[PDB]
Amino acid sequence: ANPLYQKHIISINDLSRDDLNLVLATAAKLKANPQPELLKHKVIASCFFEASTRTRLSFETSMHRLGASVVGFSDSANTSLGKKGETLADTISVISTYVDAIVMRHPQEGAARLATEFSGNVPVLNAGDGSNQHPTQTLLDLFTIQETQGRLDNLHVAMVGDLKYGRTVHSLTQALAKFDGNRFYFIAPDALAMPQYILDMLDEKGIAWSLHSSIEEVMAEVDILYMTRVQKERLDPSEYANVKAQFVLRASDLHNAKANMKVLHPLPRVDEIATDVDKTPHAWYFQQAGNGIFARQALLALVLNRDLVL
Amino acid sequence: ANPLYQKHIISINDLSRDDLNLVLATAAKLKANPQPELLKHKVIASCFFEASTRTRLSFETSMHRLGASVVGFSDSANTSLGKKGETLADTISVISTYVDAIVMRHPQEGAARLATEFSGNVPVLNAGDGSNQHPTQTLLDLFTIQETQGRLDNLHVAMVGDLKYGRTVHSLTQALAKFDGNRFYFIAPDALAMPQYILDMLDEKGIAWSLHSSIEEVMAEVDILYMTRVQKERLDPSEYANVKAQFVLRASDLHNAKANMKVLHPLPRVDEIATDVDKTPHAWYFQQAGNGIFARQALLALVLNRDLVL
Amino acid sequence: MTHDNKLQVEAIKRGTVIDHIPAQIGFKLLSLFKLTETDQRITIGLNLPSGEMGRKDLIKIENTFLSEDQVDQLALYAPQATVNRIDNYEVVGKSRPSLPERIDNVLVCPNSNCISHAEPVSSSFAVRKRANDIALKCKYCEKEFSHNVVLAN
Amino acid sequence: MTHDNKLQVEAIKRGTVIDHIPAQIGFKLLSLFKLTETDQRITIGLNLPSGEMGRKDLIKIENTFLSEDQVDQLALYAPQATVNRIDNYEVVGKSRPSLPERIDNVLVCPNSNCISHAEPVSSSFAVRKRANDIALKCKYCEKEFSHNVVLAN
Ligand SMILES: N[C@@H](CN(O)N=O)C(=O)O
Ligand SMILES: N[C@@H](CN(O)N=O)C(=O)O
Ligand SMILES: [Zn+2]
Ligand SMILES: [Zn+2]
Repeated sequence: ANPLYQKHIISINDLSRDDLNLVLATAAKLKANPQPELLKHKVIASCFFEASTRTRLSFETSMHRLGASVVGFSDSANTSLGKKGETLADTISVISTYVDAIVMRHPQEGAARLATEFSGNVPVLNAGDGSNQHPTQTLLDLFTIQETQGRLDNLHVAMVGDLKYGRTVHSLTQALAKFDGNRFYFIAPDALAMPQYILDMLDEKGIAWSLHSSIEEVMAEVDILYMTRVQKERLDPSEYANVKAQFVLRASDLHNAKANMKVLHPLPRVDEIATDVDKTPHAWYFQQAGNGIFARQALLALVLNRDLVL
Repeated sequence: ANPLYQKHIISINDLSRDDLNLVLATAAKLKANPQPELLKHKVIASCFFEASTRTRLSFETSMHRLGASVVGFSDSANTSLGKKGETLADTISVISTYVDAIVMRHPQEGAARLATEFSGNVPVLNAGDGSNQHPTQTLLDLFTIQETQGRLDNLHVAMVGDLKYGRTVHSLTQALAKFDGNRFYFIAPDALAMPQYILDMLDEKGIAWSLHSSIEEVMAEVDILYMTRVQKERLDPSEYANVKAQFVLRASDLHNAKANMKVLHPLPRVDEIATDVDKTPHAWYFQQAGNGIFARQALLALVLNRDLVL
Repeated sequence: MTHDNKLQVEAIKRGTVIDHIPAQIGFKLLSLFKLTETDQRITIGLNLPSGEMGRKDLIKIENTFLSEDQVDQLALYAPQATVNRIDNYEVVGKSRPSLPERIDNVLVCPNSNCISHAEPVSSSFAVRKRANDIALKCKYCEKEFSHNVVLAN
Repeated sequence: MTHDNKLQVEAIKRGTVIDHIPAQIGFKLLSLFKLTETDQRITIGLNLPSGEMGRKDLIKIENTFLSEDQVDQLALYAPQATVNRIDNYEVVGKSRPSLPERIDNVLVCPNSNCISHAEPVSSSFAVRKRANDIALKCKYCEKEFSHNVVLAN
């Protein structure tokens, strides 16, 4: 069957360029020609140990669009899981006897990988494990960039905001570094700069990257403007204000932007992108969000259905 | 000067017969002639790590009646409590530098004894530590029996209720066993009977004891009827009710009682003593509670004031 | 050509020597009593036979002798263990671990609600003998358990 | 029978022996690798004379061999330690602990939020040698630290 058949989808790093291409290819296909009965008699577990509505609704919607059945929860004190000392291991050993696939979201970093060792034959798709991995988020980002730019190589990518803790941009930076000729522009306050280990990686692959203090500094060159969330709880309230400065995007900043540029954002944007931007042709965060359905549908189709789509 | 001056009051078992007599004698003296300025310039800490309003107010009132000042907290989840970080040791090492005495209530067994190793010449009085000790409760009990019966020897003591988990009765039994010729009557559902280790102790000292299923089996010879609280959670609802029988007390049951008998109860009597008992001359649980001020004033007086009172 | 004397530069030094320790206990004592943390040498022999169809562990530490009470601390793990202050057999008359009436720092209270667990205090238990058991009473929570419980932590 | 002596201090036979273990690292290996869970005999010596100027530990465990992906596991603790197979020197290559690609079951992830802590799984870290340092990447949380971090905590 297809290369991802019955494979656990835990980390983006475990995904080869080939894999990414196949997932993105499938995504485009299902988008063009939906297959509502593909996974008809399948039952999928949507296990959100840590709540995350949007990601959960996107994931489950994908399951339904393929015809699969869904059961699950949101352990945010809504269930009766692991009260005293009941392990994640035992939970998986149980649930893995009920369903055909487990989609899980957990607060601890290696949850999905652990699940993998107790789910015998049942595939586990990581919907997010603490500060570590979030495979499908990266896939939907790459898909959006590819669809709006027509390729994933030789692009000018700007990433703004909290580049230090936003593991969303770490995963996306590494994903794009598996393609050639990309140039990166990193805009972030000194206290939240891209980590050195990421720059080390870019250097060793000879990829070009530069630091900048403002978006306007490179607005003219950028193909993709990736806006990130800057959590208040991070810095000091006064610290934030002093830096939020322009790591905030406003319609006015797009005066000299490329006709093809798209502004992306992991989503909760309240404090980073002004609504006046929503009207411009560059705003693509809602479309980006909409693409989560195809990337996640493609992933489920690939691991649960032997042959390729069509 | 006095034997208990500057000593820690942690377990009723560390108290010798003479200590009990001294505390009780002091309590009676302060009851007959108050000394409102005895602890005038003292500052005492009322640390209720575990909330216990009744015994807390009783303890604090005792402090004020001797003229001392009070600082403290019923950190019943309403203090900048060590976010499960700061050790009890550190808390005590700090507090012991502010006050002259520490009265503490804690959920864990051994708390007060541990405080003892970190306080600095600052005496610690145990207001209760989990299911272990409650020294002052036994003292007020003993004091109340002595006042009403004129002695603590050659008495007929009945203990009704939860004898398995009611640690106040375990302590009171062991304290009365330090006196001669006492006779015990244990009335409790078989699932909550007196622990064998207690019966072993009594046999070791040749103290006479026996088991009974109802209070009306011994009402005739009892000098003291100690009623215990029975928390339904200790059993299942259907079980509780089933045994509930007569292990509850009501006026009609005291028809053949001895003129001198007093009915005692640690409190929370909601489910054991019917209110039609309150009017009889035998009801003495509210007087019993009122004696807590004297027994606890006495301890504070002894540990913080070198010379005896009256 | 005959080398007379019997010796091979092996068993010679003024240190202490604990022997006839039940198998799978030697390592327990080393760990439990932190004896390998000294700077002076130690000779350890594990699973080295002695006589009957029995097991046997051995520990040899030098330039140091264990106090009277220290020896007893073996009573619970090395019952009837034999010791020998060895400058050259300085063992007193008959030194075999006796049951101490108090055991600290090694046992762990089985009571989960004992204050002793999350605190900077050394564990401490009172010892008393019964039939088919040994009772240990926690210094802190004052609860009593049989050594079979305290040892199977 | 062909074995020939009664040596409780220093002997030989069909068994593996680890050589030149730094002081205070010998007992560590005994614990970390449960080398005393054997039924086979074991003879250890600690804080003994070294290369004419220091101190070292010595571990001799009879009737048992070590492998390549095992001796290596000593790399992070006993680097310059030699391992002479001793069925009677049937050793081949200059057996010295090299850095393994993976180190399992012994290390503890410094990351407190790592799923490995409250679960029935074995620790597992990828190894990468650094200038003046060694990077260990947790199989689970995928966080990377220096052995200096992983060995302290
Ligand atoms: N996934 C987010 C919540 N969110 O926005 N869901 O759509 C979180 O858990 O932080
Ligand atoms: N009985 C309560 C204290 N309290 O307020 N009693 O009246 C306790 O043990 O926590
Ligand atoms: Zn305890
Ligand atoms: Zn980890």
